[PDB]
Amino acid sequence: AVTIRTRKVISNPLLARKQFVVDVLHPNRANVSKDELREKLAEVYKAEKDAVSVFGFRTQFGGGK
Amino acid sequence: ENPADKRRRLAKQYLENLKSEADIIASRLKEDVAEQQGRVFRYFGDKLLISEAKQSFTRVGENNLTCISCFQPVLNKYTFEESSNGDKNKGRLFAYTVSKDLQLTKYDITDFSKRPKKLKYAKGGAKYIPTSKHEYENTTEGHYDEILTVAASPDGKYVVTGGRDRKLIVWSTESLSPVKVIPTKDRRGEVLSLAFRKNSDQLYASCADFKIRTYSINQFSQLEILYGHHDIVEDISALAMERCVTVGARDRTAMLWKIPDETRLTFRGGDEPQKLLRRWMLFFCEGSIDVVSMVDDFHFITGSDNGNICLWSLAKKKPIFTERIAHGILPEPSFNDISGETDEELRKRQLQGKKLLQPFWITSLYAIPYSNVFISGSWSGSLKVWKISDNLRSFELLGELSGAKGVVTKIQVVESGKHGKEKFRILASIAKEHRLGRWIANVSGARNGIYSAVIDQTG
Amino acid sequence: NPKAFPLADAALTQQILDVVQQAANLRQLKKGANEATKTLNRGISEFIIMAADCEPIEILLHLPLLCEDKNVPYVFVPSRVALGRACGVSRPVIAASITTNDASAIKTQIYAVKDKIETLL
Amino acid sequence: NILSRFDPSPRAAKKRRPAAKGKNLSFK
Amino acid sequence: KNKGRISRYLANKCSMASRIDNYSEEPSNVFGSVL
Amino acid sequence: PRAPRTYSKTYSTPKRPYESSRLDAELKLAGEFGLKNKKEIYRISFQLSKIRRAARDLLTRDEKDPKRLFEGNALIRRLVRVGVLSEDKKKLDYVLALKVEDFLERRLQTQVYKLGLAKSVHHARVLITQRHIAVGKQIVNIPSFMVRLDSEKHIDFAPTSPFGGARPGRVARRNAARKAE
Ligand SMILES: [Mg+2]
Repeated sequence: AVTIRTRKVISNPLLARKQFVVDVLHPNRANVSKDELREKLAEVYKAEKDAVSVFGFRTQFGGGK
Repeated sequence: ENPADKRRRLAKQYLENLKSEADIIASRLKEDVAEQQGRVFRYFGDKLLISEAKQSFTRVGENNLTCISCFQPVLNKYTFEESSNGDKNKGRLFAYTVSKDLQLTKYDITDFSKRPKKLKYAKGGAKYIPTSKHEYENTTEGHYDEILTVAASPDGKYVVTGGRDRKLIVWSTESLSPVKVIPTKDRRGEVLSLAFRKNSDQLYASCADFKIRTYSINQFSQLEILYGHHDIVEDISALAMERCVTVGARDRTAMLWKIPDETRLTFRGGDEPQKLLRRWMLFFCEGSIDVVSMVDDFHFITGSDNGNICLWSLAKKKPIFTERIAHGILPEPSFNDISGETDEELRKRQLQGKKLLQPFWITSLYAIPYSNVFISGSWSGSLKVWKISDNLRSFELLGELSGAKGVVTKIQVVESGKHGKEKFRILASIAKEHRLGRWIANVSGARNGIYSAVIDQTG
Repeated sequence: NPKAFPLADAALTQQILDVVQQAANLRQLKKGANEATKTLNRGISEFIIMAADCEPIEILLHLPLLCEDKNVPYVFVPSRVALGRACGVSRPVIAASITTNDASAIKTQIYAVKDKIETLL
Repeated sequence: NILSRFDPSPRAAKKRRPAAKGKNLSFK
Repeated sequence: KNKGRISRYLANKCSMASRIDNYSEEPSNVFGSVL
Repeated sequence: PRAPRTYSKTYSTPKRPYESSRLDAELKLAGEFGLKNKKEIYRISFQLSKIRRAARDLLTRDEKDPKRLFEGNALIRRLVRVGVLSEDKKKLDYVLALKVEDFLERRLQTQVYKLGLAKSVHHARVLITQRHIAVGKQIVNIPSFMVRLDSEKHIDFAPTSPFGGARPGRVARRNAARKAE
């Protein structure tokens, strides 16, 4: 399974959005594509997929996160 | 007849029932969501009648009954549908027990007046030993080594067991049929305790490789491993939040895990008899913490091998209150067994006064969620009921129940009746041996069975 | 005066049982009076732990004699139920022996308890 | 045991708790 | 082979009995009986 | 242009590399701890020289001097945390008594050998470089990694390792496939 967690959430109405750090646990898996992460974040935040933008993902040394 | 209309109907019927049962309505509606606020909101310790409790001991054929887990359906305020898996099991209370005989048994405990009734069981044995000898191939349907723990899913659809064979088998409640096997994939990853997140499908498993594993039973998948304990994680407790609390035995530490935040809080006792004796002007040093139960999302209690029951707060690293030698001291060894000399006075000297005396261990410790009363267990021969102070800074001995005779390996509580008037049924698994090992000398009169006590509230 | 002597206090008993558990994990522990006796004969014992509540106490009183002849520290703990549990086995243990190893990962911890036991004797 | 003056010298805005918290979900 | 097991088993008990005799000022026979 | 990035050398060549006693000491050290070359020994000696020179300068200062208290406490805490300095020797006088072996015993290679996960220091080095060892949840592939007191009890085989519960490596499954065929 793949776990997605969000932390350090800032509501930024100056840019009309919410900003956060995304942690992905993906044991026994290379990594999670930005598209599928966008789909799941849209699901959990109850927003359209077009309103979600994810970037800057670095896999930890040793893998799995 | 839109879904919005259906909820309105059910919500309207719920209010009408609340009017019939009865300021009072507004207060009762708040209590429906008091659980979301992780505070104690069930003050019924004074209303409990321990003295008039109806005790009963049910014998079982299994040897060394190791753990018990009870399932109680709860009405969901959001959907107004009961947690029972099917219509047949509406308002049916179940208990699941596991033993070192490799048997999983389910009982019916709906009728508080009647004894537990066996329904189905599943037994393991040597047929289930894996041939591969590889950890990731330890996927056999039954158990072949001691079962140490069991937990019933809050949705009433699965019961999960684990023990010394390093597997996590999830069984169907109706038939006790295995539906998935999840190896821990470690050479020393023996499962020592299981705790479901309240009203959730998230499971926490504390293992002997010093790690905690978390699962999603609906997805049948492992999610993460938690690290930090320096010895075996013996017990684990969870509440509605994702904040499980664990104890580590000989490392003498309790850890609270904030799963979303990926942080942990470490709690340590730090008592030393010299100061305890001085402030007084028998005190035993703690060796290991064996049991833990969360009173609250912000408070929990622990029991040590020196008989200390401590109360903890998330704010403070040290205990806020301690109850030393909660269950008393073990009987002194017989002078006819201490030595082989004929002269009695010589034998008496080998007892060395009171230096060989040691306290009873707290083998079980259960706190009713978000209440002010909790129950402790040992092999003293009684279950002690304690009440926590209103400010949550202390606790006192509410009473005792002497029916149990043997090692109390696990304790559970189930309630029935209207909101105002609840009868509480205490179910404890009783063994002739400690769950983790065969160290304890045979206790006179101890039997393997299910201890039961029904308590009613009046005042 | 009593046969089981010296008996460690509560604080020292926990410190002793701490070292016993670590030595168990590192394969540096010999459990049982028979195995403890062999270590003394081979001179590979760092010190001996005994249970004072043994029934009868006499079945382990050969060990202090061997120790005092070999100048090996020894100490008594109150409980064999606790000693066996910390030894890592599922049964009570009346005697245990820490095996000598100057290349061990717990060398500093072992010598700390050994120094206190010499003070006790 | 017996053994046992004149001193010459607006508030800041109160801290607001975070409006949003972390969210978690698992799949597959 | 079953004969060897008893002989080893009896030897262990004999070792225990000799200790109760040697390290007791006035040994009894109570433990030897149960042994 | 963009600001400079700082860097430094982590070692220094000894005063007289060709002394027979020095060569024999280096032989014994590299053999006992499984070191690759003399540069690792030089690196550790360089660190220890800096530490002991700092302790010497602090000891020259008056007791209760603010600089002495502050920097000596920081140095003692660091040495105790890394495990080189014992909890019962929290003084600069014992800082001056430290030796290279105290630092070499804290290397992850030595700890992996001593905890029993490897049969020698060289097997320990091979296990570390081959991604078989984890400190807590983190795979560490650096043999010179310095283990802390708290980290000591968390050294284990990694979850991804064939020795840690994962599937066998390429060699094992290749052999199994050919045997089945
Ligand atoms: Mg790999």
